[PDB]
Amino acid sequence: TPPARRLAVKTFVREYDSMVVREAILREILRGGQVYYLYNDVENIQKAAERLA
DNA sequence: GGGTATTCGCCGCGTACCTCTCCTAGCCCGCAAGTATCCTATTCCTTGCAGCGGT
Repeated sequence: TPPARRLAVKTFVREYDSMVVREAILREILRGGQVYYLYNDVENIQKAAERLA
């Protein structure tokens, strides 16, 4: 049930694309919110974060 | 042509009864059963450099 203003989290299952990631992150940033970017690999998480930067 | 000889291939080789063993190889496909990497707890310790009493 509610909490009242919960909104139907939209699900998109896309093949990986740099443009899609950039567009989503910029859309969230321009909104003022925050993005979770789940990588789930501590070995290469530093490289992944550096590349996303 | 043809009468003859020579070869080649097919057909055939008893009855009755008793004991025993053994009747495809291999592939495939799905079950299912047993394994290498990722986070939050745990027990395992061994160094590096500055304070610091003390004289």
